[PDB]
Amino acid sequence: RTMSENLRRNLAALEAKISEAKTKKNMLQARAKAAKANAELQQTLAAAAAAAAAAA
Amino acid sequence: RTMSENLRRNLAALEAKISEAKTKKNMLQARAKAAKANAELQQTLAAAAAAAAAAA
Repeated sequence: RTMSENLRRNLAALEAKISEAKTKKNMLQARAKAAKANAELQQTLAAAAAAAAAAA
Repeated sequence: RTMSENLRRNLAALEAKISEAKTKKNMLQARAKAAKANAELQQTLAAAAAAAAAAA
């Protein structure tokens, strides 16, 4: 019964760090999607506008 | 939120130089139309009047 207290805390501590990893996963996946869009939009707009305007 | 201030200024600065280019476009197109008419009128009138008058 002293081992089952230890196991019940270890089981709760394991799911607590699995739970933490899952929230971190979503925030990291979001930043990567946002950063991919920021780079494409900024570079595409700046390059296309400047090149077309100068040539014309 | 510091990136969205930067993007909101860059978006306003882009449309400001597109706006400037559009006003310049109209003034340049006008001068080219005027210059084409000035040349044709001056040369046509001077040449036709002098040649016909001298021959007659």
